[PDB]
Amino acid sequence: EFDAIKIALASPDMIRSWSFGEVKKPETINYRTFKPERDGLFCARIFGPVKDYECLCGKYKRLKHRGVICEKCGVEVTQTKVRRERMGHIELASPTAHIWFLKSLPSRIGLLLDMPLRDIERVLYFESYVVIEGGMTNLERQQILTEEQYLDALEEFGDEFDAKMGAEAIQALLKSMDLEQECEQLREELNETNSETKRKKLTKRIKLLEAFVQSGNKPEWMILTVLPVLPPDLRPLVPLDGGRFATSDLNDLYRRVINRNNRLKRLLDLAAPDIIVRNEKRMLQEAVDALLDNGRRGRAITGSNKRPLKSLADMIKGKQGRFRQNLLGKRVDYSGRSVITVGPYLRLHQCGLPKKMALELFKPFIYGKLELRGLATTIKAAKKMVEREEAVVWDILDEVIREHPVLLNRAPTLHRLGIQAFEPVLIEGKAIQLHPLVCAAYNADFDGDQMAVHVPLTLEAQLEARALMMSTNNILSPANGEPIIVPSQDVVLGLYYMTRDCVNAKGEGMVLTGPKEAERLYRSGLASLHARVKVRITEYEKDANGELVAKTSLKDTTVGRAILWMIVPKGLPYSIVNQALGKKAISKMLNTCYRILGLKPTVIFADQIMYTGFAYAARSGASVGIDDMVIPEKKHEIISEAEAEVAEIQEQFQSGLVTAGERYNKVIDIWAAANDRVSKAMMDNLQTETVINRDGQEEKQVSFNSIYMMADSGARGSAAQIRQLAGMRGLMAKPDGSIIETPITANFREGLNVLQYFISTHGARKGLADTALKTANSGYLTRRLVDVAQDLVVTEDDCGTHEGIMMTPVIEGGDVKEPLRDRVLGRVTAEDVLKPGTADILVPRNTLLHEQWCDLLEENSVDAVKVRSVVSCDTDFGVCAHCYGRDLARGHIINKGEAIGVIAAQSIGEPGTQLGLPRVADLFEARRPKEPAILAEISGIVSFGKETKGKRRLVITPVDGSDPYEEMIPKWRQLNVFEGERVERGDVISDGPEAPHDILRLRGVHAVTRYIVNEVQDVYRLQGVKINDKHIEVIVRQMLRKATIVNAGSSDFLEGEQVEYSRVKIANRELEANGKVGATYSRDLLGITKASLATESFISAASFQETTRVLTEAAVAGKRDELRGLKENVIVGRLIPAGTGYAYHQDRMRRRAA
Amino acid sequence: SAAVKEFFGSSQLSQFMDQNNPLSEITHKRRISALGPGGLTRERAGFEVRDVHPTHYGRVCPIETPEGPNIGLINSLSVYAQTNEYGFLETPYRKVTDGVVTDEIHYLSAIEEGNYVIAQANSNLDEEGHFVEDLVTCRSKGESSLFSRDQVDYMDVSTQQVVSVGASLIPFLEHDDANRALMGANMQRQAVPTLRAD
Amino acid sequence: DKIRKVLKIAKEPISMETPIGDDEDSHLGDFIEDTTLELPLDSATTESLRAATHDVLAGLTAREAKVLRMRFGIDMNTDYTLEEVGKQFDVTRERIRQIEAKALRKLRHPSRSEVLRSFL
Amino acid sequence: ARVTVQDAVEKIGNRFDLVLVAARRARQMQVGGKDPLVPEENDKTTVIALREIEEGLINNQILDVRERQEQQEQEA
Amino acid sequence: GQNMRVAFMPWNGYNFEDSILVSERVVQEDRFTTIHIQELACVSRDTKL
Amino acid sequence: GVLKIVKVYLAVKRRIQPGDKMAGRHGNKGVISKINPIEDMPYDENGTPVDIVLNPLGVPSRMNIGQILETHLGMAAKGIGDKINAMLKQQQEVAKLREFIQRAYDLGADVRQKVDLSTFSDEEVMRLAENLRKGMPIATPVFDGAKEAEIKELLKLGDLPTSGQIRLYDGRTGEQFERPVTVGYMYMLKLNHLVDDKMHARSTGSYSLVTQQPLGGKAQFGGQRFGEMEVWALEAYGAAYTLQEMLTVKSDDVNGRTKMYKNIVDGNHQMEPGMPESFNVLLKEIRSLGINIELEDE
DNA sequence: TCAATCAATTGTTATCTAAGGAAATACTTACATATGGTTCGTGCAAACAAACGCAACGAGG
DNA sequence: CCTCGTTGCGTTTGTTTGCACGAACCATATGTAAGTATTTCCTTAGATAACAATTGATTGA
Ligand SMILES: [Mg+2]
Ligand SMILES: [Zn+2]
Ligand SMILES: [Zn+2]
Repeated sequence: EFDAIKIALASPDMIRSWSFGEVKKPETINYRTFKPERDGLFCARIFGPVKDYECLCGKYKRLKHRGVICEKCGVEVTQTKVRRERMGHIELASPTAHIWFLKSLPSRIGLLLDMPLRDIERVLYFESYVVIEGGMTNLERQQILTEEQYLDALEEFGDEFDAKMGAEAIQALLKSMDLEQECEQLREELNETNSETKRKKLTKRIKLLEAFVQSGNKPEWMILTVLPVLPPDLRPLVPLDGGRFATSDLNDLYRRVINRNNRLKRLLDLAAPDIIVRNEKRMLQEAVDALLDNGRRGRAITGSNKRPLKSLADMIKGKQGRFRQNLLGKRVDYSGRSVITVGPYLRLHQCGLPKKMALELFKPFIYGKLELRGLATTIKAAKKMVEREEAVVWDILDEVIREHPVLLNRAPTLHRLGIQAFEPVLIEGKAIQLHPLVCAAYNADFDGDQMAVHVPLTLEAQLEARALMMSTNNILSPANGEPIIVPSQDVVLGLYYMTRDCVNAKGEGMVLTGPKEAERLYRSGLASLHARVKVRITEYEKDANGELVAKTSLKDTTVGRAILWMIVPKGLPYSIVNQALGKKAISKMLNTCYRILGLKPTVIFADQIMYTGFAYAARSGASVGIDDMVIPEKKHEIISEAEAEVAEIQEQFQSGLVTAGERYNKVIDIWAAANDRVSKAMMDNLQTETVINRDGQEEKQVSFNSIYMMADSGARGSAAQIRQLAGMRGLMAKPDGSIIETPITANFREGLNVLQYFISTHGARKGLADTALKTANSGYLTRRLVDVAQDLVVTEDDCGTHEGIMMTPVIEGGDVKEPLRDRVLGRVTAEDVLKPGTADILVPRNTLLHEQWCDLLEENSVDAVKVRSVVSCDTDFGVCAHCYGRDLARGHIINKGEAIGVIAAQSIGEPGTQLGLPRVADLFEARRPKEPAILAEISGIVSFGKETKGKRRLVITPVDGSDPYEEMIPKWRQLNVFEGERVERGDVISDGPEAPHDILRLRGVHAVTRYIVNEVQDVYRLQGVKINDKHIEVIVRQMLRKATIVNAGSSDFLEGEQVEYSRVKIANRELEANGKVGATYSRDLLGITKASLATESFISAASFQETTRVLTEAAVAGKRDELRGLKENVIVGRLIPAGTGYAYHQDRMRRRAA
Repeated sequence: SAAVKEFFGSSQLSQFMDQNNPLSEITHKRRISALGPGGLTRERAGFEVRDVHPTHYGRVCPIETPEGPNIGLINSLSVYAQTNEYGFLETPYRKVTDGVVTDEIHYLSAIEEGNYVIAQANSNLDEEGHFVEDLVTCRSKGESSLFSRDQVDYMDVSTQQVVSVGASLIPFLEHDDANRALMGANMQRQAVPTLRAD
Repeated sequence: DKIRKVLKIAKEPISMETPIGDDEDSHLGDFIEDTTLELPLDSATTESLRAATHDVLAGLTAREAKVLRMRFGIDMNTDYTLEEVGKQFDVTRERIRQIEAKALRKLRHPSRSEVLRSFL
Repeated sequence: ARVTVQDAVEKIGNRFDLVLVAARRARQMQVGGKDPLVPEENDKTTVIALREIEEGLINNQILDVRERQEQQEQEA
Repeated sequence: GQNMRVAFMPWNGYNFEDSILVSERVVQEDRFTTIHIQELACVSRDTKL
Repeated sequence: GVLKIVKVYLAVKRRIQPGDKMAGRHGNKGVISKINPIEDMPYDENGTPVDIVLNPLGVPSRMNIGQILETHLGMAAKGIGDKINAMLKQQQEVAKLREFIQRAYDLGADVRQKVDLSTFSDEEVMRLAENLRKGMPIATPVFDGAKEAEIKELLKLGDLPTSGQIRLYDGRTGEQFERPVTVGYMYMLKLNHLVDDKMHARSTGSYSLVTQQPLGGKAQFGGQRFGEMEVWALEAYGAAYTLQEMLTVKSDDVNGRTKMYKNIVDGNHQMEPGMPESFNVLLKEIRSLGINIELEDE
């Protein structure tokens, strides 16, 4: 229907064209019969009827008379919905400046006229005069007088003198100026001037003038002579119960404007003295400012209460404005919410939905089925049946939801898996039942959490829920490739308990005919669940494609592992169940099943694992008692020895040998040593102390202590918590940071005394407050990341670029922090990868490195592999699928259309609460460090020049090239290199943290992307989080989206114009058809906030950050937003160009370019 | 009348009484808030004001506080805490002579608490007022240490005096992590009266 | 009684941006519904009633059905009067009155208006 | 019955064209203009369309060919 | 509240993350039953019609 | 204006169900998931089922050990009552009840509390015993509580094991659970978070005034906010029709939602999305400033 | 001996997601006159409503 | 086939509705005050960080 959205200035003629009449009075309602007043803010003639097809007076109350205007009242008869579209206008008796274009900082009115905003505000508030082409004899045009000077020149000059006051003077200046001649003169000044501050001012002024004269805008339109009026239904005056009315603040602001305008008209009619008229014009200006913004004028005007009135601008900007509260998110029909319970019987693809919830959510479907199956004659009858809940309504409801998925969503949707589709199974209750394996994805527990259910209505939405969002399709993380439906705590405990072996167990040694014999032996009580036995077992191997060769062998295992082996699918080795099966083992086993067998066997295996683990954790009778927290017998000895050392060192301090701080540090060290000793003794006493005998003297086996088994299996707890339970809970640091010299020696099995508990609360509250105040900034970071990368989609299949990045294992300090396998898994090689000896082509050029190629590389010990990256792709407006890689949510290459920018933002952002995080915020904002690194700007020989107060001028001279670049380096910066040396480009001269801008400028795009990915990955790795580098590289590519034209040459650009890099790329592509190019650029690097705010679309940039600035710039420049983005289409309610709508959008282009 | 009604009806510090419990009522009535007209705001309070202070000992509960936007701003009064004539919280202590723990109670304010060394409630007495141990654990100025029997001026009146009424209804509190004790007190403020009180 | 009217006279309207006790994001305007809206069930019922009247008037003699469609504004312009219908049928007004009474009687038959009475 | 769509995604690919083609075909069945091509098992038209895709009986190419031939035979 | 005979054990995933498994005797004895009086006001006003 | 007010007071009775939040005093939250038949519950040698089953994995990660202690002592307390109960079911004597109750109040360590039953008249001792037949209340002050050895001694006074764990049997199968489990008495609370007051659904209802969108939660029968992050999740999927219907026909398109309701009524699950009304409001609001914003290529 | 370039001050903009809670209350011009709108009861013609009489029709005999 | 019961049509008598029309009673809008009288308040708190612009001092030419 509409292709783009155009924004520009509004002329008085345009504002009148919108208008359907002039709001002449401030009246709204008649206070006795509440009908609208004749020419007021709620007027039937101007804005339309208040009842459907009913004339206000009462002479026309039928649809038949539609299309006529009455005579006793002059009210058109039509629908009432037109009240939401009809606008009015107010004819101001005095021009008033638009506050946005006067108080934008920079002020468009001030910059256009080259007049300081101070002078303009002085003239506007009738404090000083301004000459207006007032004769080219004694006073210049832009000169400003005062009362003294104006009166002086009055008798001295009658004619050829024009000095006016207020906004009429500003309008006269803005209308008398001609843009082309001013642009020409300023171009001459710019070309014949050498000063960077004045140069920059001239560039800014020229850009405003050119973007103004190119568009249809006229400067005088920045002074409002006609004021548009919002439709009444958008500023309602509705009745509240009890004879009270609820009104919008816009009514009050408009009433003030109308009152003051009418008073000004009256005063000018009376020919009142200039002082009174000037005061009234000041008041009218203030009223218009308040209506538009209710700020930028010192004091906002408050209403009947003491709260400032909400202005026209306040209803668009902010977290509560239209853009973010009603256009990017919404309240939605066909939705419910309830508490979540567990329901461990469910299959992975289904959820328990309460019958009443389903009955309410599917009401139209039920009405349709009732009518179709003949059980209700009319829709009202079907409604009555559904209200009465007759027996057959439930049968209809069962038929309706048979294969209708529903979307389950938990409140903080940190990533994709926060919404998942499930098949409903109707439950006689009121709490939604959630499969235990999706709780980790939801980050959901069952201590009072709630979930929202949404019904997909159309066939497309239902098929999308089934084929994209179904919980069975989402079993791998989209951040890393790791599985996300791994069994969590009770399942892990059950499998761990059933798989580990005892030393002398009932039924040990006997030889079994298979897993069925093992299960029969255990369930009949003749053998212990974990008794070391031999058993005939039949593995299946899928060496080649398809064929599953069977290998039967006598394995030495336990009864429990043999029992578990029946759950495993065919093409998996038996060794996966011949270990103790902790949390890590089960996750690796599910990953192996997915990578060998596929998706369906993995889903079945996950369900069976959950069922078996629950069953055997139940049978285990695992419990927690006070005896299960065993304290080391040496704890008393250790604390006594540490206290004796403390007393000794305290005496030494009292002997005048060591300062109090050093004594405190020594005490801290010895107490930490004692804490480590206690913890080690506790773990030794609790992990393997269990001693028993097998037909002999004695043996040793791992402990069956319940707490220990929970910690070791990975079900719940960790060595830190276990030591806090049995051993001392270490030293406490007061929230300042100082470690309390006296450490808490009591654990929790024994009590904490009052002092220790007070000290513990010191840090407990600090942690709670920190986590309460952390997710805010992490959410802000995720919002910025999503806004920068929202318009990134896999548009092509292969760009054909050869450029890539070299991935090597990260080593720091002689140890590997992350191997090459996990860095190069799923990325397409950019250039052919040879063996270290150059023997032959190990892997072809453009192969997607799955785990087989990665295994080959590991076997042949290849250290560096050059793989394609999103940051080096050649695709315009998107990226090919071969530069992205594997689509870590699936195993196959990324599909065409996937919104990889949103996925990258969510993957980077959802772990931010585990974080530190301000370091990542700094990296993505590309902030320059406080004391940066002075890198070598150019290659050459270095020398020193003047070294006076104007700090040392360093000169680097190339062998042949010119060397006008000299750096003003401080003396208090320690030079890394000597005075008489030679330095290469992008080298280090001083010492300090390297700013990302300088890394990009001197070393390159690969250098800066490597810097960013390595630093942020260092943060996340330190904190234990796993994120693929695809996502960080996506964010970096979005940060590198602009370029400055160092030499326009024969292109159609300026010099300092910061163009979008894709535009200059296509321009340099096209100009290769010709001969002349002369177009050279320097890539810029902006922060995510700065990169996303400086984007082609003005709607997507106004929608998230400061809206006044973006809207004013787009209005003065006359920007035209072709949607071509996810945010833009989400706002206008169209199919986003990302997923199943991508094709649709492409088709639209097919029809648009014809 | 308008001023009085505006205060008592529509003001931040006058709120609907939590009435789903005896404990909820009692712990609402003795509730301290740093917000309201004349105090901070939950949006821009700052961590330092939210944090537990060593002067909170015996005057403001360390754990009974809401977790969320206003944590450390809605503290609750401790069991024995009082208020000066001037409005400063004071807590009781039993006076210690040379070595005898007398039964006379002095209410010490926060600024007066530093100037003496105060023994702990978990300190022993040999049936006549004298400390069994010659070195007793005390707190003088923010920190705690060991002091000679003939050094202390005051002793804690009871071992319950650091907690609020709700926190002091948790058996085996000393065995519970401070986060979970905070949660437990907050939760037992919300228990619904059942058909028969057991 | 004038005293009661003067006291009832509406006080100053409440701002629709009035915070609710939470004072965070709940404003008065968040609790006010559009009273002049057609519920989807009502609109669907209107459509079904139009269809039912069509399918019921279909089962009437030609002139009786036309008379009934004219006397009420059934899928046409303003309703006609009996005199106008005579002006178009060229018959006496009382004749059209009798015709419409008989048509309504026939439409009152059971097994002919059970769905129509279900519409009540 | 339906649990996962991996054979239909395999047979069509792109995981997005599958949704569009399945929606086209399910709407064809839903409106009284077409009949299932696989034995109905009490399934909804969406699942029936997916099961037809898995069998290979429905593609985006098959659907447009059938639409074209229906148009051509409409001339009669 | 009520003092209840509690056992600490997994029991089949019906107390998985923090879920609680309750016996029917607890419901039969109505020992976690509560009474919830509530007001509902019908106000008749003076409308224009 | 108001002529007459009639207030009706209703008295509901909320029993218990899955979804209701329970809690102990030690920060151990929990939502009821299943209500079990009495013959499915674990039971001990005497055939007495446990009322509640709590996950032991909740305890170690969050160091709230008090509950475990509270359980042990709880058992001990009930144990004393059980003994008293027996001595009251058979009319043993005043002397035996007095002796056992007196022994139960002494319990070893030097506690500041003294109870002398000698001053209790026979009639008063019987009243005390009748009040103690449901269990013996025990006070465990905040930081001056009951030591673990005292808990074991009280467990010994009753005939309960001092380990705090008994062997339990599966009601489903009658098989003995391995690895004895911790059973006792814990004080559970019913929190004011009833699933009766929290379940909520909506197909269509009232709509907001300026923006033609559903309203708030469960008091205006309003819908669920499909906020911006949910939109991001839909965008990360390919779900473009889901997203479009979510933000056009389910929320804001005035003409679209009525057509969708009708189309669903006759089993045609197709939508005519249209332009959401809130974007129209935004256009009229930007135009109400002196800014001309329009749609191109009409 | 002026002005291009640092440096401190001022002003603008930003700070997680959902569910519950309902809003309040000071702050007084009066007496007279012209006019005009609104409410109310009426009349007149039009528009329905009842109950027949006559004639045509079409079934019965 | 003749004759008698049912229906189409017009007629006569009787009743409710739709407009238009005074009449009167209150509602609104507007005017007129002649000891003097002469520049306002009031409000509000314990953020924090980042980023530009603007204004002021230092320094290269
Ligand atoms: Mg929770
Ligand atoms: Zn009219
Ligand atoms: Zn590429």
